Amino acid sequence: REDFKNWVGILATNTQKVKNIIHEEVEKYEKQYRGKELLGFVNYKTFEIIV
Amino acid sequence: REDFKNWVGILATNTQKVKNIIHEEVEKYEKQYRGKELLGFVNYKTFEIIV
Amino acid sequence: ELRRCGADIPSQEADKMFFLIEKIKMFNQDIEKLVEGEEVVRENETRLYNKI
Amino acid sequence: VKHTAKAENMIQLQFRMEQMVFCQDQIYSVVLKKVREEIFNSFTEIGIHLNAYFLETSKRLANQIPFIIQYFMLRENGDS
Amino acid sequence: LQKAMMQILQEKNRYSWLLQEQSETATKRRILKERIYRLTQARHALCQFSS
Amino acid sequence: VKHTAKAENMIQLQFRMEQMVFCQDQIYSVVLKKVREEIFNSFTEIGIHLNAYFLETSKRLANQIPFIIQYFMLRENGDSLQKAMMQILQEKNRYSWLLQEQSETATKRRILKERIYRLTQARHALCQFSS
Amino acid sequence: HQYIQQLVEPALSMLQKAMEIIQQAFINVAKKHFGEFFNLNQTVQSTIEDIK
Repeated sequence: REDFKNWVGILATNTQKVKNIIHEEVEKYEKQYRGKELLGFVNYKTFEIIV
Repeated sequence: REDFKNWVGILATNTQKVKNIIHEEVEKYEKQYRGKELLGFVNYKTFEIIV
Repeated sequence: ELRRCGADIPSQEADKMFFLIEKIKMFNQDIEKLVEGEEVVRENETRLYNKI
Repeated sequence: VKHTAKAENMIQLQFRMEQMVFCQDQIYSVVLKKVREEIFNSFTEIGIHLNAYFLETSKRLANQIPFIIQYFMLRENGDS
Repeated sequence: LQKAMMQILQEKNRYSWLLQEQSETATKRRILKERIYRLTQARHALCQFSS
Repeated sequence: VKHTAKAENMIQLQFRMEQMVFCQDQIYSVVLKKVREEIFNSFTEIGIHLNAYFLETSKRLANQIPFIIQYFMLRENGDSLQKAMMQILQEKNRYSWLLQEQSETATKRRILKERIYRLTQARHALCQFSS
Repeated sequence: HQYIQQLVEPALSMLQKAMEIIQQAFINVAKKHFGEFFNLNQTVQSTIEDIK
């Protein structure tokens, strides 16, 4: 149970380190994949690649 | 000039009338264009057909 | 009428073999499309990912 | 009749631009604004976006039809 | 199922049996070919004719 | 070139419109806006009245100018181009000439078909052995 | 233990429907593509039942 709690801490923690990967993703997004893929809004296939 | 005060009263009337058409009949397009527009999210082609 | 009709289309066996796998790739492109959801829908019907 | 053709033709061209949708950085202000009148003070989300983009359309259509009607029927006509 | 589709092609005599000839629709594809070939040469004579 | 020319003359016509100095019903909103920047929040009587007119002209020009280039140079250009393709195919004579190709790539094509047909044969043999 | 035992039957029934939804669609594509070739249509649909 002490490592299942440690696993819980892992999951939550990795929400603050993936801010780095989504801010370089959005940069591609904005001068490419958002206007490439029909003027988003939030595009599902863009949202799939970061998840 | 007198018949371009009248024109700006028409712009609102059809805005009001298309607004009622939208909630009644958006449903047909939504359930039929669903996976084409990537399991929406806000659906771009369905919006484009209203315009 | 020409778009609706198929066959043979080649009659010699080496170029028949490429023709079958080229048609198989047409087939498989529509299953990959359909799985994601993105087919050429007939009028007044409803998507397969919507029904699941 | 030379000038009746010229406005008739131009008005119809004006429409086929209309159906192409764009609004660059101008759209910002309306779509900020609807959050204060609606939510603060989905089919629903689809609706409000159409009502927002109808507002700025409504801005250019209140001008652009008059300008075309006036130009060919009055300004260039009295010269012709 | 896409994987399965390539497994059909593992016997090498099978191409001919698989793609058997209709023959009626397959026959008439050659008359549709002939007719559009004639409709196109005919069209090219009207095109020269209208100077 | 043709659409580039139509668009040159359409850009004069849109600005030639702006000079005719029209005034919509919806002038109240900016005159009110102006009053707020003046008081609650001469040169100022015309030049702030003028800056006010300038805001509504910033919106119209902000739309019509990109709309002219999308309409002509993206959309009509393209549809024009796809339509004009059909006239080439009228000339019976040119079909032999259109489809001329380099001798090396004509040569490679046959070889590449032969070599495929050969290795799918040997594949099938290997698979037949361990049945 | 009772709460989770009650869910067993309607989850199983929902799996039965959802299979009937998927196979009929894959069969739509088998029908569009290969309606001109009779041996291939009988080969592919038997493949779809096998895999399903």
